Amino acid sequence: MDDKELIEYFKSQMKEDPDMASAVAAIRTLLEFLKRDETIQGLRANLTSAIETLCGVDSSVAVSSGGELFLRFISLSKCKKIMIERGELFLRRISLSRNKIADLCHTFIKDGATILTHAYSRVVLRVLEAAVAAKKRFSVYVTESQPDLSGKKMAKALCHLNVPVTVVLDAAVGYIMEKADLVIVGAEGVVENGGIINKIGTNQMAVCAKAQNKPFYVVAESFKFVRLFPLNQQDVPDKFKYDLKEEHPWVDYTAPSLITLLFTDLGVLTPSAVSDELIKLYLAA
Amino acid sequence: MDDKELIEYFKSQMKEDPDMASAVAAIRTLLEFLKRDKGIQGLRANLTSAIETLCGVDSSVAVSSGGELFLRFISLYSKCKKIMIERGELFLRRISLSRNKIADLCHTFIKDGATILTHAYSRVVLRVLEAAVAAKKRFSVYVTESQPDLSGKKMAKALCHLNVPVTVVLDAAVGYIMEKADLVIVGAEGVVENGGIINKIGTNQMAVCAKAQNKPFYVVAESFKFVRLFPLNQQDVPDKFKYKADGQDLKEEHPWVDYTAPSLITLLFTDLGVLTPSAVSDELIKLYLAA
Amino acid sequence: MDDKELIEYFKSQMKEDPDMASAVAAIRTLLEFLKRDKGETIQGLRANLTSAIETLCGVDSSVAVSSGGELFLRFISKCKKIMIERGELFLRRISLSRNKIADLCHTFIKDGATILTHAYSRVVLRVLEAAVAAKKRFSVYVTESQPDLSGKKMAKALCHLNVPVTVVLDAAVGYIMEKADLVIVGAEGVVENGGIINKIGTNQMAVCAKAQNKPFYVVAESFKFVRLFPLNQQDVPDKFKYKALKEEHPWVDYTAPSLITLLFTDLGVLTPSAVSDELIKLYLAAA
Repeated sequence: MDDKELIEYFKSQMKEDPDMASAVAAIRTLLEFLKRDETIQGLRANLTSAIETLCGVDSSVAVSSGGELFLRFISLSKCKKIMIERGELFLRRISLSRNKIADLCHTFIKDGATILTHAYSRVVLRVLEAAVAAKKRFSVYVTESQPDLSGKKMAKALCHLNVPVTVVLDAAVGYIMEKADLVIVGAEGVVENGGIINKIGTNQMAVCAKAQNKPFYVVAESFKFVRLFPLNQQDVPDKFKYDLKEEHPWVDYTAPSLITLLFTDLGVLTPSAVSDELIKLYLAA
Repeated sequence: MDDKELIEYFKSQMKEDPDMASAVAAIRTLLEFLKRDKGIQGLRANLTSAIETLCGVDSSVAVSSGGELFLRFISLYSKCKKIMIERGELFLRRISLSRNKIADLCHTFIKDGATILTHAYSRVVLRVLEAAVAAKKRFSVYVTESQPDLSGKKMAKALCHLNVPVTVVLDAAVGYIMEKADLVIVGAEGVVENGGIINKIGTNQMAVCAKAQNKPFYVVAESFKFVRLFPLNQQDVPDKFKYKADGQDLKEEHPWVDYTAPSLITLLFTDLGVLTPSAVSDELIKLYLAA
Repeated sequence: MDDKELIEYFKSQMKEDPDMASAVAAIRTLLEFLKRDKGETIQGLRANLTSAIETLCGVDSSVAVSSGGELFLRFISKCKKIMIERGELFLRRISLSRNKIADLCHTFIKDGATILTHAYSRVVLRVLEAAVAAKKRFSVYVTESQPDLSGKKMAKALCHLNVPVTVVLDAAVGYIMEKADLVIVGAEGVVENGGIINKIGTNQMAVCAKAQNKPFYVVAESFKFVRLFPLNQQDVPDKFKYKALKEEHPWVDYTAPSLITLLFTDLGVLTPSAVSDELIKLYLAAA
């Protein structure tokens, strides 16, 4: 398969189903590139990793970690295209994650609570969507999240579920914090120490949450567990972030000390237990 | 002089000189109003009062604190002999000194090669940083663009036109950027009795992130901004100061200012001296009583 | 429990014990009223009808009754509520206040010191008791303190601890000042700026001590910390005063922080300017 097509196939997977997580449309586009493509067994384990970076035309870690997890799962006679049935098993397996999570933390969303989130998140949406359809009564505050204003999009979405929701400037988090009971957020990437890479602004929320001792919860699919051990902002590779100057990073890092619990499709986790989980995950035969 | 006149005179003062503190512009037009007022002593009082609040049509704490302090300092045949105007001009002459006293006091704390972080546009911080280039100090700035009026951007150009390196960052990247800073220098719309401050929404966030990384948080502010409020939380800042300033789905949240408690501030640089938050209550009494 | 009961209950708390502070007697009554409020139902109405009673108790102009009362309702965030657990925890702690202050302060009464105090103060009394129990030797001068003469009552109480004491006219304060080593005074309330509202005659005693470099010490409980910031006498609510050929009779005056050296509290020794930080912590207790 071709690169420009590799991209067109990838972008179209997301246009046809907005519901779909970047990473899933990507590990999915590989499954298509694999079928549609043979010669040098090397070109196999090559071209695919020679294209996971190509559709690295996203800049997100989810895509990179989702992809590495995929290529690794479909491993171990040119009929070794058992890989394709492995890939479909892996794609079938990760399409149950959101739901696993949306109900793995129904108990943490308490009736009469005021929830604060940042930007848009397909996973928090399901979590909350699961909460309203379970008759839980709650309110929500969400930052507008510059520059795409995806938090506004998130607000319209919560409105359609008839959930009371207020939009606030990113600069108002410190101010509105005292009004919330807890913070729930998504993750573009769960890092090796349990910290997370997420839409720029997540870090600040976490700090204002800790300062007022509001639990800060995180919900993310296990395919977002990435092989990285950052200790500060600078540690995050620019690949993922992007005299008068301007700096427009897209994601920042939130140390594990600022996280209460991670709700994953592998269960509830304390940030410190994440590393053992990654290796337990790989040791999946 | 009637309301329409006041307002136009007040806005003129600000268009005349954009670097003039909003409060300074205000006491100036109060002084002009007091000069024209053709109305006994009692009248003059509620007259120069039922207009100060009219000037309140700039929901800034400073305009309020400045006016109050002015009426206080100015207050006391007898009629005409009103030595009020004289005191008025004297008061006006001292508060116009303040900004420079702060510049001198503060720049002293900017270590050479330091990266300073700021929020929005602040005239006094601008003067503090000029006092810094003058002291031959080399530094670099990071400033939030500050929604919704993007006043941070305007701050960046001012600095660019002074030749100091300046980088603009999204309000959402303060926690992210904190790492690269040595200290935070922010102005204030008002200084409350407990030492805390009322300022451009976004300020609190910066101070909380600053404290978490043990970065000194400095405030630079003229004393006519000392206001008589003792907030315990955000809900304690009167609404007339946070709204109209400069169904199910609600953007119902557009506060213009926020509150930063005394425990998040390291030092306040004032014309009255370098004060720690606790020391503010004694200076605020001395200020308001001095007369 | 209804209004009749409250006022009766509150009054019989102090009845069964005159040595009790008004705010403590008032706080205990909110605790009973709370308990005897099962007739209520929503966690909201308990907290609501509970505010209705503070006012009722407000029938005791005392500042501490307001602040103690407010602080009480604050330390408490279905039909089944653990608020009472907090209300008793709260009562349990303000009951240690007076004593923490006595063993915190007595240590500062040097041997042979002559102390000057004003009118009657339960806290100042506990303090001196701790000093004679500590085997310290001092003497006291106390203003008779018009119009109720509580100073004379204070004097007799002290005489019964065998502490040498002399009663003097409220007008003889500036006169007697030169023979005092320090001044100790209680407080009806502690204001946001570290200043204090107390029995009329306190202000001038402070100004006088100031002019002779005599240290001036306030000893008071934390439930007396109140949300006020007065710049002069007029700024003191009349609810607490009773005032500003006529006569004036304010029952309390205001003493500025510039006139106080140290405040001895259950939160520790404080300078007036540090009161604002402690008042904040104190009011945002629950967090």
